[PDB]
Amino acid sequence: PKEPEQLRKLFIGGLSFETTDESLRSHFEQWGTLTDCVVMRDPNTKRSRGFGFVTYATVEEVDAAMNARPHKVDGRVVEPKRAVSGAHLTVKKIFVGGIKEDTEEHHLRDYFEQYGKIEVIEIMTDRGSGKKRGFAFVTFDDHDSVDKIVIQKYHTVNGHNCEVRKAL
Ligand SMILES: CC(C)N1CCN(C(=O)c2cccs2)CC1
Ligand SMILES: CC(C)N1CCN(C(=O)c2cccs2)CC1
Repeated sequence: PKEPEQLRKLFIGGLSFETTDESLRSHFEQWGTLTDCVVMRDPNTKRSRGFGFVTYATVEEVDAAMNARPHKVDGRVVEPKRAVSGAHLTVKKIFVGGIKEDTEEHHLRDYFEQYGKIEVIEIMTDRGSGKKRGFAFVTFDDHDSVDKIVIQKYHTVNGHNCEVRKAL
């Protein structure tokens, strides 16, 4: 059973205009089997549009590629991002709801630290009473953590089924 193709794709921005399907593939095949690899080009001039995409055989291979950033492809540092879940909302912060009053910082840290490096955990409290409001924000050092988090169907933290969204 293969993972949905959308979850196996990486949009690669910032390409050198000299990058080709072949050189993009030769680069990204270091981290997994590529089922597709395309440089976007103008339909008339064939000049590169400066971005492209690669599709790996598995999600674990996407993770491997993202963990190997920064990627310097044909002399230029590129910007890989997972496919949208059609514009990417590139953020480093999530809202975590449904955590009730008994969820503490270590619950959120022990879970979310496996998605990425955490910089801030903010457990929301009531401005008047100080009581926990049942939601939190987690800020990571990089957007890929958030991208991995929000495409999961479920998040279980401190026994609670949590609702997690990108936060601006
Ligand atoms: C066959 C399947 C159950 N394998 C279990 C391990 N595995 C992962 O842990 C993944 C990590 C990131 C996304 S997939 C997918 C491969
Ligand atoms: C066709 C082209 C102009 N689109 C603009 C760039 N784009 C994104 O913002 C991304 C999607 C997923 C990760 S990046 C999608 C492609």
